[PDB]
Amino acid sequence: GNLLFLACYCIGGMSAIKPDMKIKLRMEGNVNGHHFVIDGMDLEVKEGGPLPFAFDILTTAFNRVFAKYPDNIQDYFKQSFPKGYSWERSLCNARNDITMEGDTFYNKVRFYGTNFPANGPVMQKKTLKWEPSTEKMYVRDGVLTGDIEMALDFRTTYKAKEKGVKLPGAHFVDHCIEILSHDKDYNKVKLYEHAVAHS
Amino acid sequence: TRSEYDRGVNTFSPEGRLFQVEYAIEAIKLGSTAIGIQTSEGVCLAVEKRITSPLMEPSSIEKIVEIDAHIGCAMSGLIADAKTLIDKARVETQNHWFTYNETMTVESVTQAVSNLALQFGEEDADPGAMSRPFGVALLFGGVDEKGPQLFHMDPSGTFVQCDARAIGSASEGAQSSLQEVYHKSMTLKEAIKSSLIILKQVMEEKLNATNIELATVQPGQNFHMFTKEELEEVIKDI
Amino acid sequence: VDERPTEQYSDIGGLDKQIQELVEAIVLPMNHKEKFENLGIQPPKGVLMYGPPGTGKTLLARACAAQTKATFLKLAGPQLVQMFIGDGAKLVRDAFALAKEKAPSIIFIDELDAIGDREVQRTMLELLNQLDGFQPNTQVKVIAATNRVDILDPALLRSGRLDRKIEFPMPNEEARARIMQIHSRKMNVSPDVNYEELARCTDDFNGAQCKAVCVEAGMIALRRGATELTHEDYMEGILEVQAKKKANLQYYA
Amino acid sequence: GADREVQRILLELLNQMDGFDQNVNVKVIMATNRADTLDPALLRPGRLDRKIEFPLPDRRQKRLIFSTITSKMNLSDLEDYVARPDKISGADINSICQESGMLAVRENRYIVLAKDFEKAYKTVIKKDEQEHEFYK
Amino acid sequence: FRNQYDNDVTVWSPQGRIHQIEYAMEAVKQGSATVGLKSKTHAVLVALKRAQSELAAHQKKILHVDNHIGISIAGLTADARLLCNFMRQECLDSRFVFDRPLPVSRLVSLIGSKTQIPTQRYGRRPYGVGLLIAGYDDMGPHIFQTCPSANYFDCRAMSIGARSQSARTYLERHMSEFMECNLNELVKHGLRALRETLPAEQDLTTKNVSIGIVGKDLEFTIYDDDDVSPFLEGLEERPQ
Amino acid sequence: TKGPDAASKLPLVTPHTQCRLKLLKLERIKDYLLMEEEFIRNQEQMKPLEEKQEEERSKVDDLRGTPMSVGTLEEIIDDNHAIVSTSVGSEHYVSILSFVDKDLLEPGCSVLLNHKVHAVIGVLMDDTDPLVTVMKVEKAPQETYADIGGLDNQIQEIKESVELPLTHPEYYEEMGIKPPKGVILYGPPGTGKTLLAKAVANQTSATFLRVVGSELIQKYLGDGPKLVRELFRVAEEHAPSIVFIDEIDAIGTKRYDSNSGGEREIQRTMLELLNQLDGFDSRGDVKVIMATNRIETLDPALIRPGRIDRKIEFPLPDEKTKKRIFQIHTSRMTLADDVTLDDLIMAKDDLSGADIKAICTEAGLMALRERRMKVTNEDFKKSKENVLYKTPEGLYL
Amino acid sequence: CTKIINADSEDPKYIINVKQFAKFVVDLSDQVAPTDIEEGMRVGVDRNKYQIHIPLPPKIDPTVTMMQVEEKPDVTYSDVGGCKEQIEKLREVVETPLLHPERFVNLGIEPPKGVLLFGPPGTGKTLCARAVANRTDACFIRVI
Amino acid sequence: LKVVSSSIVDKYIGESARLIREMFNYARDHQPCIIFMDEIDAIGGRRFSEGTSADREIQRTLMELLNQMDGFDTLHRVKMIMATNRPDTLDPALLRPGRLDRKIHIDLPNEQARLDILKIHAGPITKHGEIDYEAIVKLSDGFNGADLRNVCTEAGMFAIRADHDFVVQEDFMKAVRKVADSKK
Ligand SMILES: Nc1ncnc2c1ncn2[C@@H]1O[C@H](COP(=O)(O)OP(=O)(O)OP(=O)(O)O)[C@@H](O)[C@H]1O
Ligand SMILES: Nc1ncnc2c1ncn2[C@@H]1O[C@H](COP(=O)(O)OP(=O)(O)O)[C@@H](O)[C@H]1O
Ligand SMILES: Nc1ncnc2c1ncn2[C@@H]1O[C@H](COP(=O)(O)OP(=O)(O)O)[C@@H](O)[C@H]1O
Ligand SMILES: [Mg+2]
Repeated sequence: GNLLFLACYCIGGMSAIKPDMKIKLRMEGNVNGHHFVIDGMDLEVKEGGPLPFAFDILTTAFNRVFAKYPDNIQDYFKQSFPKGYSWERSLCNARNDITMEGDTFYNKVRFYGTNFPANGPVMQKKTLKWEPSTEKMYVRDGVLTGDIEMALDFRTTYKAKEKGVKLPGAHFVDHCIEILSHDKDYNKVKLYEHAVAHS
Repeated sequence: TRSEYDRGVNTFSPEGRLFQVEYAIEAIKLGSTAIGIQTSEGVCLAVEKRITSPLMEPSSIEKIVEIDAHIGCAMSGLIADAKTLIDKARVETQNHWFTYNETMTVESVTQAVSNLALQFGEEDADPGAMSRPFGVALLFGGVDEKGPQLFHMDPSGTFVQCDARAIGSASEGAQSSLQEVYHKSMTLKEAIKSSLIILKQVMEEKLNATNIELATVQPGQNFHMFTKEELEEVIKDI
Repeated sequence: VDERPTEQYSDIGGLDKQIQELVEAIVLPMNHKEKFENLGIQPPKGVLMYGPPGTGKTLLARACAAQTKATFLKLAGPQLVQMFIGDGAKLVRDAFALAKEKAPSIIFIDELDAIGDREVQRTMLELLNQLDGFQPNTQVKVIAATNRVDILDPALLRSGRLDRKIEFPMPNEEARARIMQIHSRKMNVSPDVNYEELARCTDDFNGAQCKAVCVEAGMIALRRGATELTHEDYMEGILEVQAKKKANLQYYA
Repeated sequence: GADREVQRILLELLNQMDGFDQNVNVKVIMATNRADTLDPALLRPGRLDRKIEFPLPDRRQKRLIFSTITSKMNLSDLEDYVARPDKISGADINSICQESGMLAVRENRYIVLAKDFEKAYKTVIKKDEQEHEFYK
Repeated sequence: FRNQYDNDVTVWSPQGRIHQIEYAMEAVKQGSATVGLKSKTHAVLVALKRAQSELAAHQKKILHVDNHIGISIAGLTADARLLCNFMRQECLDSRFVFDRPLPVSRLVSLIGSKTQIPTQRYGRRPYGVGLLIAGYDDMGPHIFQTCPSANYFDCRAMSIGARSQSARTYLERHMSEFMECNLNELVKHGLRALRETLPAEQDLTTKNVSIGIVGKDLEFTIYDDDDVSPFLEGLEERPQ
Repeated sequence: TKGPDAASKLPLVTPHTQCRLKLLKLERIKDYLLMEEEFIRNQEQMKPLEEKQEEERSKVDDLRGTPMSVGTLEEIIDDNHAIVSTSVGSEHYVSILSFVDKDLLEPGCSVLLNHKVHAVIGVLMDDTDPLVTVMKVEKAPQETYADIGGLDNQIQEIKESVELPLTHPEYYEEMGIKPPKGVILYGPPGTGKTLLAKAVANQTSATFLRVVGSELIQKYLGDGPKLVRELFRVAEEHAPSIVFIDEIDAIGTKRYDSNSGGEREIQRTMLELLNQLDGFDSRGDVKVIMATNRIETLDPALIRPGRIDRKIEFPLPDEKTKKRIFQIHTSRMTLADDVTLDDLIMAKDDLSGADIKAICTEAGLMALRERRMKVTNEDFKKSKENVLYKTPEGLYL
Repeated sequence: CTKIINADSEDPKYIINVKQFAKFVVDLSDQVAPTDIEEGMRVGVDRNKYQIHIPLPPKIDPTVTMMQVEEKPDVTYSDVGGCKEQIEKLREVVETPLLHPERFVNLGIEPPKGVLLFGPPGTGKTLCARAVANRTDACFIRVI
Repeated sequence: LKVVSSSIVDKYIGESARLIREMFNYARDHQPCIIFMDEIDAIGGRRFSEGTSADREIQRTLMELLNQMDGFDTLHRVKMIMATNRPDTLDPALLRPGRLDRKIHIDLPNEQARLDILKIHAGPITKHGEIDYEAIVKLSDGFNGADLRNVCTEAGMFAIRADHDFVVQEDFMKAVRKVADSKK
């Protein structure tokens, strides 16, 4: 009853710090059956282990980088900066998104597909190379559409966030994309994105 | 909270128990074990010594005493309490031999010792008497008109005729062993052998001359304690 | 803070007048607060109810809570005598507030409790001051079950504080009969049993004494060798009950 | 623990007042109603050099108290009231005067005199025994 | 502790009781059951003798005090023995001074008066022994049940001790037949009541039971294992 | 695991009269110490060995960065990510780099993390915070069983508890009795409990950890139990080891319902100590020794047979033990022939080992008072009541 | 993580206590569904948005802490003594409903849902259950 | 500041006097404030040197109150009310003037005071025909305030036993009877 007790005190130190938020350049896709996500220009598949399809079906979807243009040809890719350019890629369709999720600057290259043939050449993982392909870039309805023939149709649409940059004339840019270095399991990949414009 | 009732002999538990007398009962187990066996040819008492020093004179430790030539006693509990009880027993026997010039039944001996007991909560203690329960368990043996008779007396004043009873420190185990050992056709010699065996398997130390006191009562002779040579004789066979 | 005490009034028995009084003390004013405001009077905030410890003062409280389907608080008197200061300094206040936000609620304080010696003073003072310190409309009611009516603080038993009064008498033979037949409703008991004989053989056996006798008849039918729940285990139960332990003490004649 | 902590406070007070590191030009004043219960270590020279007793006003002191509290009083036999033997402190005198003023306010007269001043005097020093006569 | 009101017989409970008295009442329950019956002309006390060990005789529960009055104990050996000794002295003095046997009603009233003093006065413990008195007087046989609360009752039959409720309800059931039985049927009824007290695993053997019978021309005599033997031949089998 | 510790030099202590047998033995020891010094100074004089791998180590260091913070690996996840707590108390879900020893990762071992973007980049098996490093005995105390007088039963028990399992233990499992995990010495102050602990730490073959009991309690939240855990982890790591916690009642008091935060933390620290005591099997080669004066005030769970089986009693010295202690402490004195020392022992008192040591010291001081060093019997006569400060006379006779 | 704030797909925020650091009301990352997040589970979150990025179940393994660490105890009915009435009661508790469910079923009585074993420490209680745990043909669980 | 003294005593050693200091500091900050310290007998219960810890802490709290009340810092525009049921156990230092200059005996109601209580508390209740205070006053001697109000309360409750919408003289009569019986 006659307790009347004193009291001690044990403090707990507390502190933390938000680091420099790290940009993860990750692409996601569910083209045929697998929710594959890859980090990356060295390529490494995060989830969606050894792909049921070949890598090439998705190698064409890979801001911050743009093709090399001469001084004669207006470089819509370049002057669209600092914001960059958002494109719609039709193969299966591909779109690039910039989001702020969590503490990672997400440069999504979100992939999606359908109409996978039961014996199509894209899933047996056979692959020789991608021969140099010329994209004819021209303006249809205020959107920079690039028509390219796939050799191993592409209906690329490029829109700048700065909707004031003048549209370049219809030219023919030669892309040469090939899977430089990889592994058999295709989990440690190095990609090539060389491409130069030609009038 | 039991504690409010163990203070005083005149208190009733919620279960109506006598905690003070139960503690007196437990006080027996502090004493040494005493075994009495009853058979047709007589009654025999075996008691340990629980000697503390070899210098202790054996006669001074009195774990068996004779109330009368025909009746023998064993006690387990407070030695002064036991001596008062035993002196009262001898006085009451002499009283009966004065009034009736006859030797009483051992049942009457336990009756009168019981009236000396269970007087703790009696108003007759005005001149001076026990204000607490007696602290010794008793074992009466003898031979009367009913042949051999053995009784066990509880400090609360309870008395029971027994064919064989073990009290004291090792009461429970010794009683359990005798329960299987005992046969109603026990002879005196085999009874004493069984008692010494029970002591051997119950005693803390080896059975020698100076650890066991032994007494016998038969209809023919009187109370007889085994002398040094006699106890040596009864111990050489075992 | 249980919300469903799971009673239909079909579980408790022998308190017909008690349940009627309790209903008209709590739920009838709660249901008919309009009729009370018509009377130009304040409905009772406090219902003090008392009885022995074996008369199930909580099973009726749970029955009331289930009937009124409201939130059910529960506080214990012997819980409060220890834990020194804080008995109502941060407990009764918080409990009453918990009732307030989680409406409708039926606060419960069980057991008598004494109603050095200075902490219980603040306990009852906070009890009274915050039972008064609340909304007059009285959306939430309080049931106070005590084991005796010997200690009575006039401020607490006064009007407004604890107006209604409920008494729990000695349960009778019919109360027993109904209570073991209710407790054995989940039993595959043959009708050969004489619940009336058991009830008349359950003298002094109030309430909680069933729990003992009825469920121990159950586990004795288990102990009987999986025998059907006939009298053959039930009379053994009534003989065992709280006296099942045999002291087996000597020095008794 | 509680008594130990209180005695720790007292010991710290002692060791600070007259401990190892002596203080300079730091005069302490401590007031108490029951000096006889103080620790002797606090009641020794070097710690409490002077133990001044403040007894109840005695006659002349009572007159001084009445005068100095009646300076703010109204014009209004204060000398006889002083002469009356009553063990009353300066607080009681201040009471008496304040109560006299309060009663005069009640009766709506701005100068107290024998009636209300005497009534206040009775009200203040009640000392009503209510004592069973078998004690005396 | 809110139970400071039960330490002595001189303090009333807050609700108006002497909890020491109730404790004494509960005390006798620890004793073995014992049932008393009375005929038109004879009175019988049947007690379950309980032994501390099977290596010893059973505790007696049928004390004889007078050729017309016998008693049966349930509870403390000390209190019961003091009561029995006081009975024997009282009967001795009554025969010495009056030359007539002690009336049962006066004997029981003297019991009430004697055991009330410990209940009322500080000192000696309350007499915590339930006594069954089977006596004979002008109105025939009398059965008295004296409770440790210094109270006594006149009952047609009585079972006091361990698990006495079974025999109580047995006698309630057999109320209708008691007054017209002779010795055999009433002895069997008492034996059956004791069997009701006893659980199934135990039976009323020779060493287990003690019977004392008194009457108009037959003195109160207590039977033993050999003597009880005829009375247990008429006993039937346990209805199990 | 690693091996034990507490290196000590030669006992010497065979001569004491300073008869150059001491000088010869000490000169031999000094010569060996000189060869130590010269050998290592020569080895550092010429020892060219470095670089070799270099580049891979350089790039792994670049990957690790600078500085690197150490944390406690509280839990592990799939073998690329883990849960690591900084010394502040915050723990994070971090990644595990390839160059870490996945076998070494266990709950508890200190992990080197990256300062920015925390990630397990190393493992430190020798964290051993400065406090627990201090509690580990380095220099064995000079006292030994020769210096202990009496307490032969106590010495026997302590050796049967902490030495016999350390030395040949086959008797233990041969009888099948588990070795006594932990022993508590107790008794009145200055009986020799701490002295016996010193003697054990002298004649030892295991890591001896000295603790104060009150040392374990730490201000910051969770620092107490963390330090206790670190102490016992060091004990296991350097097993066999002996953990001596003097004055166990600094925390061993009866456990009661805590109210304030500090008392809750004390309860947590004792709970962690009890948990660590239960954690290691008695078959393990780590034993604890706890000494106290107020044995009656200890929690009756710390001294459970399942936790601390033994309970060594240190009673006040008997007359023979008193004379033994007097002989021991008077060994270095130059006593005269008049002294007897028997009168002091025969006096019925409550002298202790500390009391006898103080009596000897005060007798020496009294002799120094008279400008002498031979110390008469009168010096002891005065000293006895000089140091023994503080039944009503003829009541008992 | 703490109270769910009754999300229902429109208020998915939860208040989470980061240890001795503060507590924040935050939302989910796109990679976790609300079904994986519930009150009282450890969650790994980012550092500026504090979005719950991945639930972190504490895992179960006898290696950590102490656990049942037993399936068929080696203590048999011959290894227990002094609790004959207690072991009999325990038998009625566990062996009769488990290995003889038919008698409880046809008796129409719910088997004993809960039983408590109270006594002074060191009486033997634990191993007694362990003993029946060997003879009940069921795995023993020790939780401290 | 409605303060009850029994609610400020704490096991925490220096917290009760701290609470008193906070109360008076609040009063000084928020003039004009009224300090109503109910049940002051639970704080100022005379100073004695028996030495038990609890009563010693009580003395410390009492002297903290005495300082906060007539201490060094003179009080302006703050008036205190202290109610107790045992005035005779108050400390003489607290009882002295300057602190408690008036002692007001709010005693048991007299017959006139009783009837005043009934008539004032009779307001909210609706009366049908006739209700007399005098009979209730005669039949309720020894009553003090709240109990009288109790008489009204259950009377309305009585009105629900036979399901009225009003009160009657018999209603009040049996109500005061029940109140008196409960008071025994
Ligand atoms: N048996 C002994 N023989 C010789 N010296 C002893 C003996 N016992 C104690 N001493 C002396 O007592 C001194 C103090 O003893 P120690 O530090 O062991 O005390 P302790 O009994 O552990 O007490 P505490 O823990 O209360 O401080 C030792 O330095 C030693 O000189
Ligand atoms: N009519 C009844 N129906 C169901 N249970 C009852 C009834 N009467 C009594 N009980 C029993 O009483 C017990 C509760 O006792 P309770 O009255 O709460 O004691 P107390 O008044 O001391 O707090 C429960 O075990 C319950 O089964
Ligand atoms: N009935 C028993 N049979 C066998 N050993 C027992 C028994 N009771 C206690 N013990 C012994 O007691 C020790 C501790 O028992 P334990 O089960 O840990 O106690 P608790 O019941 O408090 O957990 C065991 O090592 C065991 O050897
Ligand atoms: Mg020491």
